[PDB]
Amino acid sequence: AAAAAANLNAVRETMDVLLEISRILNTGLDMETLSICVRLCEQGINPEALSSVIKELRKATEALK
Amino acid sequence: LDVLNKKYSLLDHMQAMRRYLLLGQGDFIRHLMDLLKPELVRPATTLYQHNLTGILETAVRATNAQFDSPEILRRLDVRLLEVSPGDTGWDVFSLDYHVDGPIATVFTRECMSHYLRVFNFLWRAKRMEYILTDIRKGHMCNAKLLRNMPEFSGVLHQCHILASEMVHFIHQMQYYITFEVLECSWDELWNKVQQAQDLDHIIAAHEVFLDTIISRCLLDSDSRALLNQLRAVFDQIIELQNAQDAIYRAALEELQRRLQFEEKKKEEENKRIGEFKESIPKMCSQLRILTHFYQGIVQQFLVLLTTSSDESLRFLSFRLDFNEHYKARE
Amino acid sequence: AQQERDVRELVRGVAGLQDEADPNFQLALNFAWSNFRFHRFLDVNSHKIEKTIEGIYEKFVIHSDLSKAASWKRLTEEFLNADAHYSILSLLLCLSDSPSNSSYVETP
Repeated sequence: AAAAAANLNAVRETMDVLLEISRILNTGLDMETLSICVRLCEQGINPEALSSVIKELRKATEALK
Repeated sequence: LDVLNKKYSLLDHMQAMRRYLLLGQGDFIRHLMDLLKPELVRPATTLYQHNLTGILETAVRATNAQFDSPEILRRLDVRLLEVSPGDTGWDVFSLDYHVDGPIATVFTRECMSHYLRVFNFLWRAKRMEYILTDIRKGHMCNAKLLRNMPEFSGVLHQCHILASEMVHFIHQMQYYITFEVLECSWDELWNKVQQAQDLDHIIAAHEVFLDTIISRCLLDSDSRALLNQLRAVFDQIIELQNAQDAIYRAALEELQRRLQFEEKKKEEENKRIGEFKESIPKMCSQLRILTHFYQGIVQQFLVLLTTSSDESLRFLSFRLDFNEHYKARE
Repeated sequence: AQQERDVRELVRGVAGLQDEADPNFQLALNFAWSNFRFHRFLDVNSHKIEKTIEGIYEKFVIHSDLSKAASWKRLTEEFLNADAHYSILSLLLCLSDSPSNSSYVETP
């Protein structure tokens, strides 16, 4: 609809807000990876779990270097 | 005013608020940083306050700070900030004077935040200074053994020069932190409390004392660029701390190895001599380009410093440019 | 379903792998499934998050980075308007922190 797309505007607004929040904490995350983990937490998941797996896979560019 | 300064001793709080919290005493502080060397150089993710308090007790009992009242001494204790996975002890550390009296009305939390900021600024610079003094001691100790290694004499001399450039800058800045920064402000506060006829006048004298020490130090939102320039000067100290021992940890070892070859003999050292003729020039040029880089940035600091604030910041330029060696470089 | 695709996308994206016949992909995916299906984590409390956020704001203030503190406070308070908020925030907090540089050019 029309009101159903202003919501898509509004989640884009919040995710650019979260994108700045990501950039000033100096995370390795960008908007696209952030776009995956929000979906994961919409399904429900420990952020303790996801931080652990990201801290593992970021060491997998170091296991092949 | 009479009952406040006798029953609760309001003035002793100020006297211990400069000496300790604003690092106004330094017999205490040098021994404190000495005991806190191996602990704070270790990364602070595994740092917990109970290891700080116990060594703090030994440090305060040993030094001059012991002689004041146990009440204000008891109101001094450490505190830490939040941790990071990049954290090291010199980055995250605090002294926190906790108030147990009604004196909070004259020592409000905003000015406690001011105390915290000036303390952090005066903590980093006192760490890097001791690093520099360590470098100078390493120069004064190692070099009388490297008289029997002739080929390093070039680069080893050249390091000697660059140290003298830092030793100057770190001994003049730390004199500007000595006078006018902790001394005009203290005179203002010390006059306007010891005369005072109103509690409001005490408070408003405290206010301007904090404002002046914020302005005279580089803690404004406008002197931030100067502060960034200063942080770049703090960087090259630990760079030199690396490189100076990066000389010795290969150099001085070879002489003991050579004595071991001699004790064997009672061709390989020819190779050891040959490797020096390759090793020396690139390390020399590394030192050269570092020297160029540092001398480049410090001149840019000074030329900005000339017109930033009219009188106060201008006084730094006369002390820091005594010989007029700067502007004779550009 | 979409969760499994998310795990695929996450592993592919941050590891930079382009193949799922990659055995290392298989090991990392098995790692993720063992990670998800074992719960030994602590549950998140919102007030502890708020304490963490104000502590970060304090540490910004102490380092004379006042404008970054004001923006960080404003942005976080703005984000918490209009539970999942807290989980995303806790994630973002815990993931990395070494901040000593500005790492910012935007105040639009």
